[PDB]
Amino acid sequence: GSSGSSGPDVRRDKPVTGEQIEVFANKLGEQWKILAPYLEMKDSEIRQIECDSEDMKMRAKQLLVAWQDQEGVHATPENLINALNKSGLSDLAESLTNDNETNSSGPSSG
Repeated sequence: GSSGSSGPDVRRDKPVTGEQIEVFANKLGEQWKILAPYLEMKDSEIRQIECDSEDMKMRAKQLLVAWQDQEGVHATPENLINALNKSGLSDLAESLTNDNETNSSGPSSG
């Protein structure tokens, strides 16, 4: 194939969108219940989402959505990541943030 991957270089600048949400959800998984108490949601909601959808992915999405429709344009990934951290979801944070594994570029040192 090939390794190109087009697109601009922007991060933690705009509020997550359906494009990211869906993605996030998958990442979230069952952690939607760990980010719920960290997203400043309502207990009822948690109980709702759970009912709304049985699957985890869905439940996660539903949350992200509500969390997205909650904060509004303030629904950024960096803000979510921050929570993930304290939420002890370093995985997600690291995932979203996605800095690198071993080598990325490192433009000289100094």
